[PDB]
Amino acid sequence: PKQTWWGDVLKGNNNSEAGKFVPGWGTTPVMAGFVVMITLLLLIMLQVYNHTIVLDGVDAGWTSLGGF
Amino acid sequence: MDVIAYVFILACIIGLFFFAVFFREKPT
Amino acid sequence: MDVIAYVFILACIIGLFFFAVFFREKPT
Amino acid sequence: SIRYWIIHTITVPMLFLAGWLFVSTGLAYDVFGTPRPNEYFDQARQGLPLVTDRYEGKQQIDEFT
Amino acid sequence: TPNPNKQPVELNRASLFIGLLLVLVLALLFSSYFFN
Amino acid sequence: TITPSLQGFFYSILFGAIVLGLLGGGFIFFSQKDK
Amino acid sequence: GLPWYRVHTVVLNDPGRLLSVHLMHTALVSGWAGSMALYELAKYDPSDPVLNPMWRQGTFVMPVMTRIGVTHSWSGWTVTGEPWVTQPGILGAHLNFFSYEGVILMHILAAGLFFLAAVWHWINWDLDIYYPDGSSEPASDWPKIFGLHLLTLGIVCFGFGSLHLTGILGPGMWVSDPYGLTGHVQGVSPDWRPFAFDPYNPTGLVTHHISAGIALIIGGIFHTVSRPSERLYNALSMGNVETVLSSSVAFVAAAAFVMVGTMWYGSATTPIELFGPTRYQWDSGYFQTEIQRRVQSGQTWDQIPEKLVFYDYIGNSPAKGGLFRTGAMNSGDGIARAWEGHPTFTDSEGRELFVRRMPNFFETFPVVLTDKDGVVRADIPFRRAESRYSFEQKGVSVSFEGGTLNGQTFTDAPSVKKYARKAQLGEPFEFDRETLGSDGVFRTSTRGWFAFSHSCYALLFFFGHWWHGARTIFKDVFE
Amino acid sequence: VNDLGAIATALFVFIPCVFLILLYAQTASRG
Amino acid sequence: VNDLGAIATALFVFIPCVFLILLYAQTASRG
Amino acid sequence: ASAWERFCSFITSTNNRLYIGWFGVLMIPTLLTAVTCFVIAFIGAPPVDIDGIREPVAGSLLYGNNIITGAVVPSSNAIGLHLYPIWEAASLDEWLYNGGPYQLIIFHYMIGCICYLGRQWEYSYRLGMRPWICVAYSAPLAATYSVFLIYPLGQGSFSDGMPLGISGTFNFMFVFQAEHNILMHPFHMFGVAGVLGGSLFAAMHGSLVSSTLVNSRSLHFFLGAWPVVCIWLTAMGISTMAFNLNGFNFNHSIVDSQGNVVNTWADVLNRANLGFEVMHERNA
Amino acid sequence: RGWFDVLDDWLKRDRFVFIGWSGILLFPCAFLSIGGWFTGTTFVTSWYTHGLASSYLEGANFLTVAVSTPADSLGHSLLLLWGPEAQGDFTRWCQLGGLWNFTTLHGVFGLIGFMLRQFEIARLVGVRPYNAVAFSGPIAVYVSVFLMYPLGQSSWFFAPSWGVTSIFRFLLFAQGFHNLTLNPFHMMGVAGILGGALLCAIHGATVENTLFEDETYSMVTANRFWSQIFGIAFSNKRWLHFFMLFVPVTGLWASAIGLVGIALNMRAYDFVSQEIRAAEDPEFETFYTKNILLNEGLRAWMAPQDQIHENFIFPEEVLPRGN
Ligand code: CL7
Ligand code: CL7
Ligand code: CL7
Ligand SMILES: C=Cc1c(C)c2cc3nc(c4c5[nH]c(cc6nc(cc1[nH]2)C(C)=C6CC)c(C)c5C(=O)[C@@H]4C(=O)OC)[C@@H](CCC(=O)OC/C=C(\C)CCC[C@H](C)CCC[C@H](C)CCCC(C)C)[C@@H]3C
Ligand SMILES: CCCCCCCCCCCCCCCC(=O)OC[C@H](COP(=O)(O)OC[C@@H](O)CO)OC(=O)CCCCCCCCCCCCCCC
Ligand SMILES: CC1=CCCC(C)(C)[C@H]1/C=C/C(C)=C/C=C/C(C)=C/C=C/C=C(C)/C=C/C=C(C)/C=C/C1=C(C)CCCC1(C)C
Ligand SMILES: CC1=CCCC(C)(C)[C@H]1/C=C/C(C)=C/C=C/C(C)=C/C=C/C=C(C)/C=C/C=C(C)/C=C\C1=C(C)CCCC1(C)C
Ligand SMILES: [Fe+2]
Repeated sequence: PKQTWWGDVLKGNNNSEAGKFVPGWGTTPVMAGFVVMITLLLLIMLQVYNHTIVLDGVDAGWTSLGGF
Repeated sequence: MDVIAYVFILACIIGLFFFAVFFREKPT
Repeated sequence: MDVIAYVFILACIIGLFFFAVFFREKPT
Repeated sequence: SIRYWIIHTITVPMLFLAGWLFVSTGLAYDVFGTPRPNEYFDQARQGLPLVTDRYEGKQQIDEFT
Repeated sequence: TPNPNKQPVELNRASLFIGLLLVLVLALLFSSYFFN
Repeated sequence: TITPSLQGFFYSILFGAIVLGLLGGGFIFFSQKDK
Repeated sequence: GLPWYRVHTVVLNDPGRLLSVHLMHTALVSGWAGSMALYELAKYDPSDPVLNPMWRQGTFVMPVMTRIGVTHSWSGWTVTGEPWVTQPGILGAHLNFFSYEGVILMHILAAGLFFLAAVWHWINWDLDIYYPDGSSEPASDWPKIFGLHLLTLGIVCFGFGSLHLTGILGPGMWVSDPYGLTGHVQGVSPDWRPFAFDPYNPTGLVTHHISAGIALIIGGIFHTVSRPSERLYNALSMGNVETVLSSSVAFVAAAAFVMVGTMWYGSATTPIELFGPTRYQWDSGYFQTEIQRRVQSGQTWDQIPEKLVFYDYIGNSPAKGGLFRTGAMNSGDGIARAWEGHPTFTDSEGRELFVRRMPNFFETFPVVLTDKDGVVRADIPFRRAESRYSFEQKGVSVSFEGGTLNGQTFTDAPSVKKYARKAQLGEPFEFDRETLGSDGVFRTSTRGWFAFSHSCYALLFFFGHWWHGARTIFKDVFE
Repeated sequence: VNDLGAIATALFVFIPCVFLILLYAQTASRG
Repeated sequence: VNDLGAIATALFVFIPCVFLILLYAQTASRG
Repeated sequence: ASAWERFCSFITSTNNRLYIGWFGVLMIPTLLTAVTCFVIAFIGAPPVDIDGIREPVAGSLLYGNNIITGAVVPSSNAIGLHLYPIWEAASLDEWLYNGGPYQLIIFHYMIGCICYLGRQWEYSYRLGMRPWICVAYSAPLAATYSVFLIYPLGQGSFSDGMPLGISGTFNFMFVFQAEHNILMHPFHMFGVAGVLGGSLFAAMHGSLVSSTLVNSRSLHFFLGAWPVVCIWLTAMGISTMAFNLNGFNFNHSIVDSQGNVVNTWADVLNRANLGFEVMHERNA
Repeated sequence: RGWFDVLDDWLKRDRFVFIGWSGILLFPCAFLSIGGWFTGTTFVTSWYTHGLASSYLEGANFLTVAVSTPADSLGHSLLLLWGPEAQGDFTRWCQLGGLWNFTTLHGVFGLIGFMLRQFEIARLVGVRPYNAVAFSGPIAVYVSVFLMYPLGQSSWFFAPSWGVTSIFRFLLFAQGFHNLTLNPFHMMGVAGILGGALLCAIHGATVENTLFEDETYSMVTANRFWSQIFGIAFSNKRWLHFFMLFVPVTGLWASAIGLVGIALNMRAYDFVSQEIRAAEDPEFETFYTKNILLNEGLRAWMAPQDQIHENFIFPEEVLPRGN
């Protein structure tokens, strides 16, 4: 159990609050919303990549490279 | 020379069969 | 490709030196 | 037992006939776009109605229709 | 200071035969493609 | 600007919300009923 | 003792040795990067950037390097078709150092350093930090460690997006024209308008790495402070590192699948100048349409840029290779040297017919020269058969526009047959096999190898995710 | 054929084989 | 050069090496 | 302790490393003959005139092939069902040229297989256990006899038998599909169900036992019975197809009211069979 | 006890069938997939995508009905009922082949729900979930065949149409164009499946024939019998059953990797030395070369009608034959 200097610096981040949790649900409800949000985001991207969704003036193909 | 590779692998397989049959550790 | 053979043997020698120096069993 | 027998007797043949009439009255062909036996080809329209474009497929079928 | 977590590695005879059979059979199957 | 495809996707979100809401509502409501 | 498939569990309860094996793996990965790049440099031909690009040459890591800035070599040559000019003059112009060899040197140095750190941490496995204030059992808090790592990665992502990609303080990134003609390494400017979600417009990438970068930083900060919830903490067993393994393996498999999708379908990240053309540009006649329109636009045939015609060869398609056809593509149909010119075929009556091009699927195709109106005019009958619509019976001349066979007219039946087969293979070309002993059978480009290998990897890592999720959830049983 | 075909086949045959034999030997020496 | 030169060198490097490593491993496993 | 009695006690003894028994007395020479000839004729053997047309087809390792493409070519088409013993041959080189080694191998191998089944029964008897392992083993036995013996008998020559090689097997499968449309024969569907379901039940049984071990007898009975019954059925299906009793045929089934014909998947399958068949049949 | 605990206990309550949380994903998706297949076979035809009569209304047979794949022109469009293709018109959605996408996607999510269900059940009973790991193989096959393969190709049109004769067409197509039988991974898959059947058969027979006259069977007699008859035998019961589990699953995974390889035309189509040697002299003939010829013939004779969208026109002269 060497008491190095860097260990002194980092031990608080390592295991100061090890094994601690808040009871109940806590922030879990909020997390739910975030997941749903990204579940739309990714979905939209997929369809945009899939050409299911066609955004206005956004030609999902090699033609969009025009301008470089 | 491919024939040598094939034949060597096959001979190794046969030797493995011989050892696996007559030299297995006794079940108990 | 000979260069690769030579360099590989040499690198193995250097690794052997590293292990022989820092990982020898303690004389006693 | 006995009670549900009345309900099932009243209902199940009605459902059977519902499907029967859905086919017999020709409604299925309209619902599913399935051609009538004479609609596969006209008297000479022996070409096949194959879709060639992804974007306007429904309209192209309407032309094939 | 010795590490408690050290543990040896075991492989009995039967396992050796099974492994050698697997290796040799795979080699025989895939050599015909490796030589292409 | 909204295009027909994007509007279709929005209607998809509406329908999917409705489906999930009806399924979850049925499940939770029936679970609450025979507590 | 342990079974041979569990030998590495001896570091499960030891944070120090676990970190040590991670560092050793990092050293191996960085060493492989360096060695592979070194090998590719040692087997490269910078002379021909047009009819022998890097993807034709079996390069694997060079396109990945070139994607985000590295183009030249200390020996001088650039991949863009010009000897490198030492435009660097000042600090912040390390660009003369970070060539291919500079990157190789840095990666080998990182490999060595990580190996040394791994040895150190293996020896000093019992540092005090791994142990809590008053319990002999080592115990780490995974949620806060995740927060710290996430914050670090968010900082690095934001920096990559805002400085390197924009070109403000970095080389920028590779951009090109819709037809893979001009390839620059230039900065990009981020735009939050919806067209940045177009996967083929590079302005999205920067816009991503900025915004997502910030999103990680916030996401880092929250997790560096916020504690978990009893409910989730007990459900996911956040005290057990195996759950982290399960979730990470699942994430990495998903990443592999997404990368394979982009590689196979093409995007701004994968430009055809680097990785080669996709398999859908051949199917949709993308380059043939473009060329035909350009010539039809008044340009003569000899004035067609040779990259645009090389892309129209079917030997470039990644869907014409094989699983055990090894090596670079030039080991296949051989290395190209010259474009024989666009051929046109005429029959006895003088009607202009065309050869139907072989699709990606067929390993062999039946040569059929058909009238543009959809009526088959002539063909090459099967290996030995008697015909009524034939090559000789009808007679066919071929005339070449541009290229090596310019203005020429081969009416010799073997010559017409050879060039008919070439025409059904895309654009006729001068291919050399004597240099490499090429086998005439095709091979897949870099793009195909990426797609295949990482689709296999993703498929396996999904099973890995399932197994490790099972061993996490069922921990009390798996003992 | 591939000049590396024989080498690939040989290394495929050999490396797992020597690994397995080493494990079995250092198992059997131990009681 | 000799196509078998590399193979001879590799086998010369390998066979005694695997022999020695096997002996040391089945020694060290034993107490 | 009569010499004959001593011999019998030697062979029918449960202290040999491998049980011999009276069935094994026939099994060992026949199997050794088949194995030896197979090895010899697979490493090096001349090209064989499979089509009986003075044009040969090679299948050995020393003549160019590898393990995937090598095979032991069936005896020549001209021989028919005639046994072709070495001593009944004009010259050794000719005897090879007509494909005698294939006949030697398959006949010794089939006799050895049936004697192996007998040996299984015999040892089950000698150990005191119910003697029905052999019944289960009779299914793959039936399958081999179908491809190697019964199908050539129905077809009139051993040239239609299965080649002894990995690629020869596939060539046999495709020609069989072309000429008999085996896929749409219900017995092969039973066989496919048998193998896939057998794997399913094996995986389920293994997972259950290895998960909880950390009428139930009827379970193991069903395990044993299902794939065996299905393999019996598919072997019988092959045998029936050996007598030109081909499977289902739904080509040209739906017709338009006026008189045209509308394609179905069966027509696509028939066209694929047509391609396989026309590539076969060298002449006509 | 919040609403969530009530819902959880309600899900886990004993019934005729067990629902669990997984049921919320499994049952609707499985039911929709099955209903989609039944509808597609009963009413919807493929006259516009493949030019076939693959429905009962058309007059097809049970062996010839099929939920045929979408058209080729659509590429890999997801074909949502409200997408740019269907645009909310149910009839056009059916004619374009949207039922194939409906069935396949809901099948994917049904398989996922089933694996989760096995995880949940094993968690409740309290035993190792080897069943889920076993089921991982079928999911690999399904994802490799119905998703990754058509995604690596030009369109959904090249996926296996849900049917019987359509699946047979898929098998023959794969042999003709990818030469699948020569793929080593398919060979490992075949070995796995056939070995699994072999293991099931002999394990059942052995357990029946070493029954004690009352686990329940003489492991000692079985071990001795197989050792003296075959040469080798399982002396461990746990190893025996884990092997039974392991073999077919491994076969399925190997075949899955083979199928993902051919999805990219990264196929083992030929042996180079054989092609070269056949080119040098025409006398050299082996079974592999004749297999190649059969592949050429099947391609030529099937392409004009299988891929009808391509408008292939091959005359009688170019069609390969045994002259
Ligand atoms: C600061 C705002 C925010 C950000 C930006 C953020 N998090 Mg969180 N976050 C986590 C990871 C994370 C990562 C990896 C990450 C960056 O990539 C972030 N976060 C980022 C987990 C460690 C932790 C909870 C882990 C946890 O339980 O996550 C939910 C569980 C699972 C199984 C994930 C669901 C995955 C599905 C299987 C996917 C299936 C795909 C499908 C087949 C096809 C897709 C189709 C597509 C087109 C739509 C977490 C939390 C949590 C919160 C909260 C409130 C947040 N966060 C918030 C954030 C918890 O309650 C909670 C917490 O307890 O905080 C301590
Ligand atoms: C191209 C046409 C075709 C297709 C597409 C096809 N099959 Mg078949 N097919 C099957 C499954 C299948 C599946 C699951 C499947 C789809 O995935 C297919 N098929 C597909 C199996 C149910 C069934 C085959 C299963 C099967 O293999 O049956 C057993 C056959 C044999 C030879 C067992 C050998 C037993 C011997 C005692 C072995 C001992 C010798 C050995 C060297 C000893 C070594 C010991 C030691 C040294 C190690 C089948 C058949 C068979 C055929 C034929 C002709 C076909 N097919 C054809 C097809 C049988 O004769 C054949 C048949 O039915 O006759 C028995
Ligand atoms: C193959 C499916 C799979 C995946 C992809 C996977 N695992 Mg495991 N896995 C672990 C880590 C791991 C990590 C860090 C990781 C992702 O990075 C993965 N896994 C991923 C260890 C914690 C734990 C023990 C590890 C352990 O004991 O590993 C011992 C393995 C040895 C001596 C050699 C195995 C032979 C391989 C052919 C190696 C070939 C070289 C390599 C391929 C080069 C390519 C690099 C890269 C591209 C792949 C573990 C297990 C285990 C298993 C099993 C069955 C798996 N896995 C399976 C997977 C344990 O029994 C077992 C278990 O937990 O039982 C208690
Ligand atoms: C054709 C072959 C085949 C079929 C039909 C099949 C069927 C089944 N396998 C199951 C299980 C298994 N199979 C396993 C290993 C294997 N399974 C194999 C092969 C098959 N397995 C093989 C070869 C193996 C060896 C590895 C394991 C380890 C299990 C199980 O644990 C599990 C079971 O419990 O066994 C008793 C059951 C899954 C129940 C389910 O998901 O319900 C939910 C229904 C859903 C999710 C709907 C699926 C919809 C499908 C994917 C697409 C549409 C299908 C149409 C409706 C029908 C089309 C029919 C035409 C093609 C002709 C089910 C009985
Ligand atoms: C980067 C460098 C990489 C170098 C290569 C590394 C190679 C590592 C080793 C690979 C091979 C391992 C083999 C272990 C072999 C071994 O010891 O197996 C037996 C072993 C027994 O497990 P137990 O826990 O009971 O005992 C463990 C100990 O005996 C050994 O640790 O079980 C397994 O390994 C499970 C998987 C079996 C896999 C084989 C099943 C099929 C066998 C037959 C198949 C072939 C014949 C087919 C005929 C058609
Ligand atoms: C079993 C068997 C073997 C022995 C002989 C015997 C004759 C008995 C034989 C039995 C044969 C017979 C007659 C089987 C009859 C089978 C049939 C048709 C069962 C069908 C049930 C129908 C079902 C579910 C349909 C469900 C439809 C659904 C959800 C529709 C889903 C929808 C889709 C597809 C489009 C969008 C809108 C919506 C509503 C979401
Ligand atoms: C030690 C020292 C300290 C101070 C600084 C200094 C620079 C001097 C430093 C020296 C550092 C040096 C020279 C480091 C070199 C590191 C190297 C070359 C590491 C190794 C990279 C090689 C790797 C990963 C191996 C990959 C092999 C694999 C996957 C195995 C099988 C393969 C797979 C599964 C894919 C297909 C191909 C193949 C071969 C079948
Ligand atoms: Fe059992």
